[PDB]
Amino acid sequence: QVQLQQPGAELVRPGSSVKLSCRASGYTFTSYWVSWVQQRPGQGLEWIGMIHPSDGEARLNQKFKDKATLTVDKSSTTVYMQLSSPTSEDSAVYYCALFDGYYPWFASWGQGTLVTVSAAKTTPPSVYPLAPGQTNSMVTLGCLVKGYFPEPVTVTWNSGSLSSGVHTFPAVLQSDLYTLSSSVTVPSSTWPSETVTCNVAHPASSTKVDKKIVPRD
Amino acid sequence: DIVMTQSPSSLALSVGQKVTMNCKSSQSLLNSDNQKNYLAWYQQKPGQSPKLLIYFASTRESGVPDRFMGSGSGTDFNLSISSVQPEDLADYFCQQHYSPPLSFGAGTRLELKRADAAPTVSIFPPSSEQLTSGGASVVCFLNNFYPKDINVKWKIDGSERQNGVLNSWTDQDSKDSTYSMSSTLTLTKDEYERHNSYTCEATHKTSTSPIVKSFNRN
Amino acid sequence: QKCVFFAEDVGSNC
Repeated sequence: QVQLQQPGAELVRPGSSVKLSCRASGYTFTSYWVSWVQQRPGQGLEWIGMIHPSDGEARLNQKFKDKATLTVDKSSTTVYMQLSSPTSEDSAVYYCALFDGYYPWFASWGQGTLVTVSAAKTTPPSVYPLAPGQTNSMVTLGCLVKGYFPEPVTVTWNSGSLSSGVHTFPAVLQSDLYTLSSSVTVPSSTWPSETVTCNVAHPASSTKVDKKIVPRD
Repeated sequence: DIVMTQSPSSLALSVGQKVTMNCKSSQSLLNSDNQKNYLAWYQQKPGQSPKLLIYFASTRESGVPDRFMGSGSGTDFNLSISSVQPEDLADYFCQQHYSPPLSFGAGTRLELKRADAAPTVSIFPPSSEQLTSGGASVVCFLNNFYPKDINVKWKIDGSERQNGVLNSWTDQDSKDSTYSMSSTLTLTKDEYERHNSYTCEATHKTSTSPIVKSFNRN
Repeated sequence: QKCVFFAEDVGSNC
């Protein structure tokens, strides 16, 4: 099987060198064009350009002429794309892809590298309990996860034992840091008698925070 | 650069139904000499890399089930599925493979139809812990609604407020096929303490009126 | 090889 091995995530500091790697295996590296393809957060795909590893010839999209540098290491059968002067505008998933032989469509893809451009320092989250200030058969409780970097955080409720009625929302960019929230919906007769705690794991800061939701005084 | 247009960008489906997704291009993809159209189709699912379905407009990639069918000519192309299966719930985008630079459509997302459902709205004041640090985030969850289209507006003491609103949406629920949304108004404690009345307002197909949750700081 | 089966030969390396 053809394999294109890309790292999961790279964090690159502004005005610094984004060198993205695509390790090829299971085929003759020097025979076929390798493209790079950009996917901004839910924005659809942009072809950056392609390189022939036999000699390192690069044909770029005109859009990426002053932005993308493509190279090749034949001895590690690896393709590199380098982004010059990267900004938050260039934060995206970058795929490498192989032409279906000599045909200009993509049978084989890498898993893509999530590239975050940012000057933010590793910061653990602040976790705020969201408790109700009204009676119904169900009650919704929450956790606000604010000012962490980088992605990702992992949110569970009661250490994974509450999973039904949970909505963990995708992170938003706030003040060059990440904010996120999670809601849990349980029967009213069961809270606060049976306790409800949100667990927020941030591996990059080697930090976990638990907040028990208690009724507002 | 050849421009690829896929409209509409989402379709709501029952399983077993035939769906047809459209792709237009700014220039004809027909080659007069071989009479072949240079368009590819792809399937993508969130957190996954794209998968080749169709090339030369109508040739299925081996391994692709025959319920997938590509058609059209010149500037107008369709990907059909004869019986949409659960595993077919994905994004699909076209790519002209006619001339460089290669170019893609913005995709059409295939979603599951279900009965209209009204959002469950909860508003939460700032916690004391955030306040002592000079921040005041007001959180609004609008949960388990359908369809996906929703507009949320914040009011402070009667006035609409736009600065410091950050919104986040879930993909369709695999269990109940609803959508959920989180809206957060972040103020300084200083601005939070100068106002009384905080309202979260939902415009959704399921109601003629705003769906509204508010609290007073007192 | 470097030739790519684009519909036209302009910038195809064919």
